[PDB]
Amino acid sequence: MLLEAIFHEAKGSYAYPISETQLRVRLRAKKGDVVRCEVLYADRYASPEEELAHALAGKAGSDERFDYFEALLECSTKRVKYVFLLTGPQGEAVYFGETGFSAERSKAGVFQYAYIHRSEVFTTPEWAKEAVIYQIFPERFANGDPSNDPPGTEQWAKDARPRHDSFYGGDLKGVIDRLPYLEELGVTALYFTPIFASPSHHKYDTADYLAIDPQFGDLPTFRRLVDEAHRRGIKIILDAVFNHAGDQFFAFRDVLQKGEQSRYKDWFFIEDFPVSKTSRTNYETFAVQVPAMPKLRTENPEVKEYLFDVARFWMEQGIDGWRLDVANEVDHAFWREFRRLVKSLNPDALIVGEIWHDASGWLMGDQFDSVMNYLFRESVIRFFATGEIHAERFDAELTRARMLYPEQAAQGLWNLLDSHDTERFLTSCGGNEAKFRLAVLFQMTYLGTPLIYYGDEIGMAGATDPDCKRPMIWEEKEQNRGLFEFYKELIRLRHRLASLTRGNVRSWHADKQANLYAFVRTVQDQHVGVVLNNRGEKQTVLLQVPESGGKTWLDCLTGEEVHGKQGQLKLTLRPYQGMILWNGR
Amino acid sequence: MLLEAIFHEAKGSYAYPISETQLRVRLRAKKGDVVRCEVLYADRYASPEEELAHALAGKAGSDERFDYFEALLECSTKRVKYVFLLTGPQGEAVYFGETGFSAERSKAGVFQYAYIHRSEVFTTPEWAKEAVIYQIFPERFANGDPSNDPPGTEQWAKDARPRHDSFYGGDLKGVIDRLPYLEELGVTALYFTPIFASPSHHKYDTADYLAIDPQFGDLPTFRRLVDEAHRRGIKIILDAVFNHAGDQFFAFRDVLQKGEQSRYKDWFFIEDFPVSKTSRTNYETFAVQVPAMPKLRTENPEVKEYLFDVARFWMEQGIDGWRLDVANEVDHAFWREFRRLVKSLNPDALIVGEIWHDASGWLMGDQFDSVMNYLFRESVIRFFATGEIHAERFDAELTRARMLYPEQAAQGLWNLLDSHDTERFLTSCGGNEAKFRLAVLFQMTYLGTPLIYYGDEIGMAGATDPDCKRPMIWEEKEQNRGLFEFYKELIRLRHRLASLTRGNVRSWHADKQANLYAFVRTVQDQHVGVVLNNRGEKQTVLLQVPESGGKTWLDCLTGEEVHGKQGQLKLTLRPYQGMILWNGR
Ligand SMILES: [Ca+2]
Ligand SMILES: [Ca+2]
Repeated sequence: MLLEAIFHEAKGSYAYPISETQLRVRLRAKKGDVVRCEVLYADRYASPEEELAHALAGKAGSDERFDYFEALLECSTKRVKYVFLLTGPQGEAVYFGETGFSAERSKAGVFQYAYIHRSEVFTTPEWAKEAVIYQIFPERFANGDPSNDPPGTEQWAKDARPRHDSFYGGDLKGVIDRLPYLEELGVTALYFTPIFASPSHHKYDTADYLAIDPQFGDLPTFRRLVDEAHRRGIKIILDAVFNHAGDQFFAFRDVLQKGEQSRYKDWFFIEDFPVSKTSRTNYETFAVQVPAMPKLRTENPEVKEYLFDVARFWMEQGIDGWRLDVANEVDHAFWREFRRLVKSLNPDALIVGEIWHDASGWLMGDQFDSVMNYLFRESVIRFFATGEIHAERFDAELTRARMLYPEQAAQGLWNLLDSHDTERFLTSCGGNEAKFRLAVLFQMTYLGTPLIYYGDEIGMAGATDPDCKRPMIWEEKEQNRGLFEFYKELIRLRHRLASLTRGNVRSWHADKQANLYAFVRTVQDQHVGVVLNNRGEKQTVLLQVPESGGKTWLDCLTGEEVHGKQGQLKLTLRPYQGMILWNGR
Repeated sequence: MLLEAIFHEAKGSYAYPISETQLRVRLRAKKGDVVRCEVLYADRYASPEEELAHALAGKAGSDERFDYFEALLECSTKRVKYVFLLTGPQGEAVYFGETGFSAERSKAGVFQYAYIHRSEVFTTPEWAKEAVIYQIFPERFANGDPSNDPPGTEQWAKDARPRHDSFYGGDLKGVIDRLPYLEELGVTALYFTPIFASPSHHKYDTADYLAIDPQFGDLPTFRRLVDEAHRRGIKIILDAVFNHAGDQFFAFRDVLQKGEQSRYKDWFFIEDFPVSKTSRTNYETFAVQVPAMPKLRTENPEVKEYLFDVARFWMEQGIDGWRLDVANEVDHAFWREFRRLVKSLNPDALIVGEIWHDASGWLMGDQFDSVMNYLFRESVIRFFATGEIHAERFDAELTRARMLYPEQAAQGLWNLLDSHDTERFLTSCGGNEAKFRLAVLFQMTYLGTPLIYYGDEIGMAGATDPDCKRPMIWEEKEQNRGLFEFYKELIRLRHRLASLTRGNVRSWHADKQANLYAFVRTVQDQHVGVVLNNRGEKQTVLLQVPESGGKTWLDCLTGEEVHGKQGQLKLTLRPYQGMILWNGR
């Protein structure tokens, strides 16, 4: 077979513990190029003469080019060596080891997992596992306190069309006054973009990390929100921008004054002195030449201790987690220590970085708990919105990413359909609710934490930034209640069905022609099949269904009881209709 | 080409900064599949309408199945986003990026390397970059103080055939007296095995990590050795065990004598009581059924602190490095923190662990500086000793292991030929000095830190443990001064030719027939073509040498002056003769 395509590494996303005594091993190989992959393992210090323990690695799923096999090494010694046995199509065999490939087991070698220390087991907040985050763009959510509105605030209307310099008054107070709504919907957590003291409209150039920006509120009001939120079963998540600071930050303001005389010169990245200039800057900033944003030297202990203090403060205020802004741009050590600090104060405080590329490095279990799933979104966009890729590609894209990181991460990844940095998904769907809906039914049933962008629940609309930041629609006569209900129910099902939150995924059906995709969520003896007919015509399809997994499901959405007849299950989906079948166990 | 063979990642040994503004990148492929590999890159925040820089990745080498390309990226902004351009035999142009492979650059996405932090540039001590260690098993090296000689010691004779529990009285005072010997040899640091107070013949079950064993010496005696060695250009590298303790350790005692009533019960891995018995373990130990070695719970903040205290002390005595056994069976967080500590007391403290399998997760730069290059020994122990493998294979086994880690790690790897655990290399050669020499020659010109086992520099032969620990031959008469002066001259050269210590490695010639392997060490403009003639015959091979690298070389071993013609170099080598050609630059 093709051995230069087979891959595995006794670490990272291919080898990791799930329990102190259980190791997860994965193997990659060319699609179809392999048919049977078994794992022969035994304690590292065991006699070579002894018999190795066998382990079967099922095909966890495949993508555009690879097949993925996954097993589960049961280890009592907490230490284990293991070699693969790969059987191909024609029936040929080969051993895969650290040493290399060989027909003989000996010359194959053997991979090794040093030791499984409980402290290196990827562990995340249990609640986070089954939760629904809701992104709040404060400025445009709800204006509850007029007295704190910035000068020149445009009236709050539905037919308003926002501009980079527009303002509507959105503030914390408002968030509270609306909690009942947020609760009704079922969100269990709120994600707040930057709400710290800042002079700009974007508030990404922090001025005071220890104070809530005026237009939004104050410590008293925040504490209140937190509590009023907490009692209503909603958690708070604050956006931390530790990478760069604002050109007003006390520490940076001094540098701009005392120059090299300030005990803060090495808190930032400066070169040619003195420190100032028009549109030119001798100090490093966020992105390319952004004066109002001096990169913070998170490597310097001082610069670390401050940020950490900032964490402590707000930690005490009662928040439930952090959303790292531009995290991949800050030394890993900072992050490693940040987690530790955050976790000692609150073991359930979630930590979510924002990287726009293979986040594997921060997702080993010692840094962040998860990252925004830009990939999930892209796949979503091109499959339900633009129709650029067909169900087969959609399956591959989805499958490739799942394998990218350890399950622990995989399962926590924040799946958004959009953001303040992108156009509304409805708009992406060219105004077609049907598509929109199906997309939601998928986000709401797929692997990974659901993130709803404020508005989308009642069908708001809008082009790219800042058109995606229109003010929240509050008039019932002007809201999409039918949608709101659709969400409510999906959100509920996600709580009633455990498979959907704590279950794995495995592709069920894919048709590039019919353009229909289906996956299954499995946990213990349960089971939940999701069928999606991504088309504008009525279609019927036959899906493989062995009695071992049951022969009668229930469309949790319509109540229709579908019955299976000899491994097959006939299904007739309406345009852009989605089915959520529950086996019963 | 087989795209499922190509592999790369923006981390580990495939993406790492050699400096704060330079990112080394490595690409893997099927041997032969790729012919040309170029890297297109620009700042992470660069504009798409902007131009892309270029970097020609040259075939850094090639093992049994893969081809490895390498390219150094110059990033001033410290933010790089790149994409590969591969080209196969048929000139097919395919780009490789984070998204995947495509004949369209854009459609191929692009790899990204977040940010280059100076604190994350694998940094090792300068002195270690060109040192030559000398393993000392204090028991059988020099007995300078008989006042410590344990009752039952034997006679120091050339014919002494040690036994599994023999005694020779060797101690530290002997290491001091005999220093003029080492200095002469040319060594630059000594590596001792466990020398901490312990009740055993191997002392791997430490009793007091705070004092020398009674039979070896004491604090005063130790210091004296340190200062004396230091004023001779020799450094001290102690071997400490932090994975487990001895059964007599002050803490474990309390436990084996106060069940769960022990204020140290969480300092070990205990399942139940009674605490112990012969042939019974109620606690975890190194390997299986080894009561003497009770694993330490390095995860415990207290157990960690103590070990650190042990470090601190011995580091204040003036040591310069640590050699850690079973380093892989102790959590990362420990090592990360241990490195940070040590480095704060002495920026030039070397930290080397012992891992008998891929050690990448420990050689990222935040933990160990290097490991014992066991891959090297095996490849050497078969090419010059037994002859199980031919030159081609050799070349491969090297080129492979080499690529395991980043360049800063591969470069400090301790290349041993034998050790206190194996048989002496001469004995692996069946007493054949001819072969041995070449080996030494290679081991002394190849990439990585040369480690010399006590005695092997004068011929000292011997079978596997405990026959590898024969009493050091001190009677000049009964010594192979011929080898001694051979070793010495080699050391001198490696200290004169930058390339040999701080240079990269690339194969020059590898012929399965003649069985002649020749490699080249390089730095800036210097070159050291080393040619190895591994055959009992006087073979003559041709070497490809473009007039760019030079036209005239010099064999530093003999002084002969060879010349290249029209990009061709004819050399006549003798049976097992080593040549070290310097391009005179
Ligand atoms: Ca307001
Ligand atoms: Ca003695």
